[PDB]
Amino acid sequence: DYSATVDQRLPECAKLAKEGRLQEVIETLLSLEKQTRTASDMVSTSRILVAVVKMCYEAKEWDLLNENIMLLSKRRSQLKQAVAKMVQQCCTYVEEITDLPIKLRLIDTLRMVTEGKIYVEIERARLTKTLATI
Amino acid sequence: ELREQLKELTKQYEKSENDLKALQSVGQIVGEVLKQLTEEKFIVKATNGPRYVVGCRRQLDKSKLKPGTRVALDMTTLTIMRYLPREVDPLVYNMSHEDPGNVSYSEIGGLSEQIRELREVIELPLTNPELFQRVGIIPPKGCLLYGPPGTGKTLLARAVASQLDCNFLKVVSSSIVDKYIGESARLIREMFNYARDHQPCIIFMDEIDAIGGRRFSEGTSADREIQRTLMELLNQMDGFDTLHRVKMIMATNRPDTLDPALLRPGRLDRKIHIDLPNEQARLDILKIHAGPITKHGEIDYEAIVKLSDGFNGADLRNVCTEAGMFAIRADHDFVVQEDFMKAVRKVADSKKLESKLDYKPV
Amino acid sequence: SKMNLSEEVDLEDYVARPDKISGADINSICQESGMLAVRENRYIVLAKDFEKAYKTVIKKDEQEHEFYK
Ligand SMILES: Nc1ncnc2c1ncn2[C@@H]1O[C@H](COP(=O)(O)OP(=O)(O)OP(=O)(O)O)[C@@H](O)[C@H]1O
Ligand SMILES: [Mg+2]
Repeated sequence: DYSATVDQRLPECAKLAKEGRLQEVIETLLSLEKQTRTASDMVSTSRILVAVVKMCYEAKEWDLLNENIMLLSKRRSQLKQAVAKMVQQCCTYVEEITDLPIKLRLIDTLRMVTEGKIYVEIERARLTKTLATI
Repeated sequence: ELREQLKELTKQYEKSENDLKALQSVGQIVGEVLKQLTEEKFIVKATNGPRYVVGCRRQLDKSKLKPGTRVALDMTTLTIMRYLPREVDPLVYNMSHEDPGNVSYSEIGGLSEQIRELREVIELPLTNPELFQRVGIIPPKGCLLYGPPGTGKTLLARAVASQLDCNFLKVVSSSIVDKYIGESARLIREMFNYARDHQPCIIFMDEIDAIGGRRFSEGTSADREIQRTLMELLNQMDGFDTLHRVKMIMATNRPDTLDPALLRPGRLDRKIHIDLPNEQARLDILKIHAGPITKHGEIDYEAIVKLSDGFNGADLRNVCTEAGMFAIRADHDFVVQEDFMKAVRKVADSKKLESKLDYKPV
Repeated sequence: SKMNLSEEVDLEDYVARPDKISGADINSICQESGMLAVRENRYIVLAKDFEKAYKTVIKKDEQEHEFYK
């Protein structure tokens, strides 16, 4: 049930964000993420989180992306592995980013998100290496 | 026929020759070496208590027998014959080998938080001991499953014993007590020696208040002996020699009578309360214990739970058993909600004979 | 000092409480905070962890009737 509903919602909401970026898709996906988080479905939550960061990235969102990453990370009882996929997606995103100010801003946001979490330790280490290289 | 006849006779010949060879052998007195004197003189004390200086038969690799090692002295000349591994008492052996049935965690109801605290203390530190090293702590060592009678402490202990792999030592604290001088303290010492020898180990003491009762300032000689046993136990847990990979679980329903030194955070680190089932816990226990009963109606488990206020898990099991009793008494090969209601009211009436149950540590 | 705390702990709030607790109790509090951090899969202990550990360990609060004072 959850797999079907998430795979049905993700393309429709992605399209709705694409032709307008109305951003109501963000709240719809947040409600679906809450449902899957309660149900403990892992792959679902992972897909919703990665798609949320996806669309926030294709949209030229230099602040909404950071805010949404923070809220998603600090939600009530999210799945550690789902947040792990989200952070991995954010790392492969920040890799291909110019514009030093927003580069550093997103790097710092990810560092703050993953300060002291074992499941994201390797990603934070690579992120710190990237920050030091910059 | 002579072939098979002589074959069987030759087999019995081998057996009888082995028996005679055994018959031509005498026993040897087991002692422990205390020190080596002159490469041929060893101060060894026989377990019976006397101490001697004895010789050593040649092929013993004197380095193998160091102060404290068990040896087999000859029964006549008392000369060492062979070094032996550390003794395991028959008591400690059966302690380790008791069968905890095959209880699974699916047979325990309202205890979910308590189950995961017990598992936190027991399993994870012994399977991934480096996470706690990274965080910078030494994982907790002792658990006190304390609660009203029949709330599931011993059932939880049985489930842990059945579902975990590391060595496990079953013991009722009242089955350690012996009338001999120092025997109980010696038995506790042997418990912890076995645990240290088999490094990943758990020691479950059921109804600890048999031994770990408060220390009397005006007690009798028996009380003083049992207090010696208790203090040996306390030293073993958190004395001079640190305990590594040996965990303690202790079950009780009168925690208020336990020694403060025993209840100290250093010895019994985590005291978890197996409280009487709440509404959902009662529902879960009733489902668990009525699953195998052939019910042939619509069962308002909610109504049974509502009338089961103040019950324990054993009380709910008895509710199921009494519903069955009503079934047999009515000559029915099944149970119904009228039977369950009668059973729960009967158990509620039986509960009137109890007394204070809300006993807490400290 | 042996643990790795987050800079938001501020152990002073826990120290300045009216509880008669031993060094073993303090070690138990810190140990339970670390245990909670491990439970949540973090290698840094937070003020949340210390609050929960203290409330779990120092549970001596009972009685002290208010009309005696
Ligand atoms: N939470 C529970 N879930 C299921 N069954 C339970 C539970 N608690 C008790 N029981 C039932 O109680 C009986 C065993 O109780 P147990 O020996 O665990 O009690 P205890 O809490 O150790 O009490 P005591 O203080 O009397 O030794 C079995 O019938 C077991 O099914
Ligand atoms: Mg019991």
